[PDB]
Amino acid sequence: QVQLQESGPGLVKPSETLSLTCTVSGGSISSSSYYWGWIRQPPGKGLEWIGSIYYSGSTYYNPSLKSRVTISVDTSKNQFSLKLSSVTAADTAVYYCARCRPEYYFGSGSYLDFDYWGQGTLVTVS
Amino acid sequence: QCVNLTTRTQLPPAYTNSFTRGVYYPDKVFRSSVLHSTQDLFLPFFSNVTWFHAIHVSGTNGTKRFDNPVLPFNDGVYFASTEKSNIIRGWIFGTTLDSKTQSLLIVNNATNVVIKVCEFQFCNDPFLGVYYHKNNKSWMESEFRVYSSANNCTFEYVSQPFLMDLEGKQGNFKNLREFVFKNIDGYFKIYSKHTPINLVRDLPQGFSALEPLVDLPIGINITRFQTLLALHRSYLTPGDSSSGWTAGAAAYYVGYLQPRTFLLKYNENGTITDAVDCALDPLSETKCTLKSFTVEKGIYQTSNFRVQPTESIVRFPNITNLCPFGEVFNATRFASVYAWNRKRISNCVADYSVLYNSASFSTFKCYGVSPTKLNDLCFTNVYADSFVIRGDEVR
Amino acid sequence: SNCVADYSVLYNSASFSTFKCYGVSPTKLNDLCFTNVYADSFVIRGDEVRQIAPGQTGKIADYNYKLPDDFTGCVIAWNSNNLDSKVGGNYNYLYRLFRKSNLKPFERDISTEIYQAGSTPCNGVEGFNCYFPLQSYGFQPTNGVGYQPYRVVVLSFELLHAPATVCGPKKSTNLVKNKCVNFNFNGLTGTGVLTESNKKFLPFQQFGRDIADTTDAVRDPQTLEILDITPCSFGGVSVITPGTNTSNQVAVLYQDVNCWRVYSTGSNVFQTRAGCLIGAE
Amino acid sequence: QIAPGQTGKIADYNYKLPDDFTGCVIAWNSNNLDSKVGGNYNYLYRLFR
Amino acid sequence: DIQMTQSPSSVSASVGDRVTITCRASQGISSWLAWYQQKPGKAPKLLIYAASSLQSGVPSRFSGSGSGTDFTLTISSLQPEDFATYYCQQANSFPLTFGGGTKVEIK
Amino acid sequence: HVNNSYECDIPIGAGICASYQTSQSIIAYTMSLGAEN
Amino acid sequence: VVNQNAQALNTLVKQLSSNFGAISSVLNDILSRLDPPEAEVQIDRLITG
Ligand SMILES: *[C@@H]1O[C@H](CO)[C@@H](O[C@@H]2O[C@H](CO)[C@@H](O[C@@H]3O[C@H](CO[C@H]4O[C@H](CO)[C@@H](O)[C@H](O)[C@@H]4O)[C@@H](O[C@H]4O[C@H](CO)[C@@H](O)[C@H](O)[C@@H]4O)[C@H](O)[C@@H]3O)[C@H](O)[C@H]2NC(C)=O)[C@H](O)[C@H]1NC(C)=O
Ligand SMILES: *[C@@H]1O[C@H](CO)[C@@H](O[C@@H]2O[C@H](CO)[C@@H](O[C@@H]3O[C@H](CO[C@H]4O[C@H](CO)[C@@H](O)[C@H](O[C@H]5O[C@H](CO)[C@@H](O)[C@H](O)[C@@H]5O)[C@@H]4O)[C@@H](O)[C@H](O)[C@@H]3O)[C@H](O)[C@H]2NC(C)=O)[C@H](O)[C@H]1NC(C)=O
Ligand SMILES: *[C@@H]1O[C@H](CO)[C@@H](O[C@@H]2O[C@H](CO)[C@@H](O[C@@H]3O[C@H](CO[C@H]4O[C@H](CO)[C@@H](O)[C@H](O)[C@@H]4O)[C@@H](O)[C@H](O)[C@@H]3O)[C@H](O)[C@H]2NC(C)=O)[C@H](O)[C@H]1NC(C)=O
Ligand SMILES: *[C@@H]1O[C@H](CO)[C@@H](O[C@@H]2O[C@H](CO)[C@@H](O[C@@H]3O[C@H](CO[C@H]4O[C@H](CO)[C@@H](O)[C@H](O)[C@@H]4O)[C@@H](O)[C@H](O)[C@@H]3O)[C@H](O)[C@H]2NC(C)=O)[C@H](O)[C@H]1NC(C)=O
Ligand SMILES: *[C@@H]1O[C@H](CO)[C@@H](O[C@@H]2O[C@H](CO)[C@@H](O)[C@H](O)[C@H]2NC(C)=O)[C@H](O)[C@H]1NC(C)=O
Ligand SMILES: *[C@@H]1O[C@H](CO)[C@@H](O[C@@H]2O[C@H](CO)[C@@H](O)[C@H](O)[C@H]2NC(C)=O)[C@H](O)[C@H]1NC(C)=O
Ligand SMILES: *[C@@H]1O[C@H](CO)[C@@H](O)[C@H](O)[C@H]1NC(C)=O
Ligand SMILES: *[C@@H]1O[C@H](CO)[C@@H](O)[C@H](O)[C@H]1NC(C)=O
Ligand SMILES: *[C@@H]1O[C@H](CO)[C@@H](O)[C@H](O)[C@H]1NC(C)=O
Ligand SMILES: *[C@@H]1O[C@H](CO)[C@@H](O)[C@H](O)[C@H]1NC(C)=O
Repeated sequence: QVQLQESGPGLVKPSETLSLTCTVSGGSISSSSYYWGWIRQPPGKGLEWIGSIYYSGSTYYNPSLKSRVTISVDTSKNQFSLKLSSVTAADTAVYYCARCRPEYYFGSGSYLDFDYWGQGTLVTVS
Repeated sequence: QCVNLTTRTQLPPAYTNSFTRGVYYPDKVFRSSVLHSTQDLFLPFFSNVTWFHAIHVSGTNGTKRFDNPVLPFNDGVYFASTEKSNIIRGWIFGTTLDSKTQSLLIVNNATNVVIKVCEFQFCNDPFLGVYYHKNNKSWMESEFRVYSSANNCTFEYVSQPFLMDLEGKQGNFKNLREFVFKNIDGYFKIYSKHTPINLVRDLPQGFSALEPLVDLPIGINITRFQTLLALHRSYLTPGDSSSGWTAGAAAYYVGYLQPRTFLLKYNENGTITDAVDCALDPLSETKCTLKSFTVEKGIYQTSNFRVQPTESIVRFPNITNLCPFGEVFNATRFASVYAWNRKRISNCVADYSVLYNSASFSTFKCYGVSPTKLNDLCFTNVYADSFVIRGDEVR
Repeated sequence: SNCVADYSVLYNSASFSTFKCYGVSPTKLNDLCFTNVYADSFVIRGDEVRQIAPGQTGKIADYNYKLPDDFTGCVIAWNSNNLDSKVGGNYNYLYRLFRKSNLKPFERDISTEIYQAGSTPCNGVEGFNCYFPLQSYGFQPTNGVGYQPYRVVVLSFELLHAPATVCGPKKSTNLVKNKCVNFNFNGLTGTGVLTESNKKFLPFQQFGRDIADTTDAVRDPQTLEILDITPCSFGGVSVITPGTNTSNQVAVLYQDVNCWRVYSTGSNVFQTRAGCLIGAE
Repeated sequence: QIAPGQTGKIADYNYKLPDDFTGCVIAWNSNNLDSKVGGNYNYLYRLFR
Repeated sequence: DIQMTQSPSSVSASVGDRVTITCRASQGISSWLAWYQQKPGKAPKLLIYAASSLQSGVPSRFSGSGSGTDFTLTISSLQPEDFATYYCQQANSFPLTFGGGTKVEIK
Repeated sequence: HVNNSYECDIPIGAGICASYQTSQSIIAYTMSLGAEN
Repeated sequence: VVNQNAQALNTLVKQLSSNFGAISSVLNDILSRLDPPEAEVQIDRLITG
């Protein structure tokens, strides 16, 4: 809904701070009862799911590279972030935001399918 | 099999009045910036609706209220609720609630929604439960005990799996929902609407229409209905019966539908903004007859009135003598076509009812009088004429 | 529901006995696109085709089945004297003698109970004036042809009760904007011009309407597209003359035309506020 | 099936009678003059048109 | 766990044609699937959802016949804009994974 | 019903009229032809 | 004066959606559902209204 604006740094050397943050406008975050996550895609190649987060905790992580992946959400503003201080040597890709479709009936979330994506900028290494 | 719980209290049911809610699109046509009048089933404004509770708290002056009894269905049902967590999964619709009849079902079990118009056997108080500190971690999952029987039946469904939050919080309600169920011909139509709220108690006031969601070809006989609830862990060790466990923080409302005449307002994008019940207050009646929401100074005529009679009087002579009908028809002599056979009938109470089923006649055509209304009607100077004719000359 | 239908199979080689259609022309069923069709059938006497008909409810055979006075559909029956007939007499058919009242149009009831003419509760005792309501039919091939059972089926259409589902054999074509042409959308026959629109419909919305209950927007079944319908141009015509004595030259005025739907025009054209005029300078 | 306005049968796929019609129709039994024990086939018709 | 495979790759056609893609599985996943198309230079849309169902005013003519294990997708005409990469994604288990991806380009 | 006499704004019949004045209600009276002189 | 001519014209259009005792209030529906010889009975009721 004209939303999911993303910003981040350009160049990060191996094993140093990496910070991403996603801002949503047009519907707020606390009021909704939906899920949120990220998706990563290196140049060429395909695409692989990286995580999923619900407001007030209850995160979810992919089995691979799970150890140094953390998702944090602050309700003061409409934002959430992910941290990878030590980087895998091949993490160069384009990082997106996402939102999970709402359940047809009632007011639950999930269905494990995403809509209303947003552009991701880039990340390079070294 | 389920369990029987006895830990609740007693509390008066009480009522409440419903504001301007209950409008829905009645057809599939498109309009814009036009006032139109429709005749269909609706819910009158400012009407009483029953008010129910399900709340448990405190141990000194607290109350254990747990409402889920049987209620009638009638022509239609209006349903709504407010809550914070996910309670009241679904409804059960039936006519006698046993094996010998078929009753539809809607169920939510935190993973899928199941619809199965079928036959079952429910106990006194079917429900669903949730557990805390699962000892398996990730918390808050449990089982449900509703039906103890089944049978092969006509239609079933299953939806795509989904993931839900099952925590349960405390505070002001932040959600509301509405549903309208009507049964016509052999179809089942439902409507819904969702809206965030920040109120602590009671239904709010406002205006919002509803959109059709699912229609199903069912055609079953539906007369009664009942509601499903949920409950937290008992946080004790009773025999799993005689215990209502823990009740949440939610309530629901029930109304009814009646035939009414409405006029609706639209907009250039479509949608509905407001409406007027022609049969509400005398002032609102004049709005209908002028096709406007604004009237000026003056005097207008709207309709008429009549006095309705409250008694019926029938006056007849009090003679009850029977009549020689059989002896004429059952004669063994008869006559010929050379001379007409004329026999008068008078001063005798007739009985033409037996001349319909017990007559066992072949051709019976009546001209100028309804054959089924001879008993109600009366005549005079009635005769009896007959002659012998060929079989194919009756026409 | 939801099945493509054909009727030549029921028309060309039907070899049927009784075939009457009420409220519709039998030789035109292919073009119609109706909804909510039903099929009902039973077995009845040979000479009892006079009972299943609209408005006729004056017979005891109409106390156990009803037909609405305003009914749309057809009734089909055929002779059956061999397959369902046994010389000894079949005993598998039971009928009701009489009922307390008459059934409503399309009303059904079940179960049987000993009838009592008076108020005495026989309840199976079968006392004075008590009779069982079940009636037994015996079938003999030696009887007249109107006594052995026939098989009959009744059809009940429902026009405009839902969007068209059951449609006959027809062939789709392409769409053309402007230059008003004939069209047929699911039986909503009309004549006019179709063009693109900007009215945001609803996912449960397919038709359209105006202030004067006139169709305005239609949804294309194949491409889920919405359009607009307007009637292409028309109007009156007038003639100007200076009188026959003076001369024989004339002029013509067209009422509401952007003069260029005019067909035969040469030079000396002129457009006014009223319309367009050809024949003067 | 020989009647104006009743053209809904194949019996009128070989003979036609306009709805706007004035006249009379007469018929009679013929069971011996043109009926043979062996069976005649001089009566010719058409299956469809 | 569960891995999905796509059999065709680099299928080409012209404006008036009819192509078809197939996505294979290795488990049950009865009737739960998703599709995507990534118009170059942007982020993907969704179009088909579940099996044989559209979503949110797609230009239609895109249908996928359902099945039990291995599914399919078909189109009936092509346009000078339908040029992108296509993906298949399952929606049954939690560790959700995408497919490989097929390329379509006109000539 | 009141005893005073006023003008005509909403006619009723046989010399009765209704008007809105000020608490605030609806009054009925008999019309006045004019000031005496 | 202007208002009176508005009411008179609107009522004329509103009369076009009345069955007048027929089975439908659209001419194209009748001509596409009934045979010729049975059409004139229903059409003549719409014209006379
Ligand atoms: C909320 O409710 C829903 C439904 O009420 C729950 O979903 C169901 O969960 C159960 C639990 O595992 C699952 O059962 C498994 O089913 C498979 C497949 O059975 C399907 O296919 C059969 C045909 O082969 C069909 O007859 C049957 O009805 C099912 O549709 C079983 O595999 C056996 O299937 C048949 C026996 O039916 C055998 O012949 C065969 O050889 C296999 O051995 C498994 O053994 C399980 O029994 C249901 O499949 C699932 N529902 C659906 C539609 O998939 C949901 O779990 C619940 N959630 C919570 C939190 O309670
Ligand atoms: C749910 O609540 C009920 C409330 O009482 C709990 O008690 C059960 O009640 C049901 C029906 O009310 C019983 O079902 C039948 O019980 C028969 C026992 O027979 C006596 O009780 C009958 C019910 O009160 C009563 O009608 C009967 O009189 C005549 O009527 C019968 C009609 O079916 C007839 O068949 C009898 O022969 C008799 O002539 C008797 O007074 C039993 O024979 C049946 O097979 C049937 O089960 C249950 O038995 C009651 N159960 C108990 C434990 O009392 C019920 O327990 C609650 N359920 C749960 C899960 O808690
Ligand atoms: C669906 O299931 C429902 C559950 O039973 C059915 O409801 C039943 O409906 C019948 C008929 O409407 C009710 O019967 C009642 O009968 C009394 C007594 O009237 C009797 O006498 C008169 C005069 O001789 C006669 O005309 C009647 O037919 C009766 O023989 C009436 O006073 C009542 O008004 C009512 O008609 C049953 O009581 C009712 N069941 C229950 C449990 O209330 C329903 O018929 C089923 N079908 C449908 C389509 O809903
Ligand atoms: C009914 O639908 C209407 C749309 O047809 C709604 O009116 C406007 O809707 C837009 C969103 O589409 C709101 O946001 C504005 O969008 C305009 C876009 O400019 C273009 O559209 C306007 C429409 O008037 C047109 O005038 C321009 O020339 C453009 O073609 C932005 O420029 C604005 O900054 C703003 O973002 C509008 O606020 C809304 N109102 C108006 C007056 O434009 C309408 O809200 C819907 N609901 C109702 C009850 O009418
Ligand atoms: C809603 O119900 C309440 C109580 O049942 C009604 O309040 C009274 O209802 C009784 C009927 O038993 C009337 O005699 C009283 O006049 C009512 N009190 C007042 C102040 O009106 C209430 O009227 C009902 N609301 C409705 C029917 O709209
Ligand atoms: C939760 O509790 C424990 C896990 O701490 C489990 O209970 C048993 O798990 C073992 C499998 O390792 C088996 O014995 C049974 O499957 C479980 N029940 C019993 C009685 O032993 C299990 O993960 C959970 N328990 C239940 C009842 O679901
Ligand atoms: C009419 O005559 C009968 C004959 O017994 C009698 O019972 C009845 O009371 C009479 N009617 C009146 C109104 O007296
Ligand atoms: C007259 O004959 C009919 C024919 O069966 C019979 O039912 C009826 O009882 C007879 N009438 C009398 C008075 O017996
Ligand atoms: C008539 O045609 C001209 C030229 O085609 C166009 O500019 C104009 O808008 C049309 N309509 C009127 C009312 O002039
Ligand atoms: C107004 O008229 C009534 C009518 O009888 C009379 O009783 C009353 O006294 C009058 N009031 C005044 C102030 O004159």
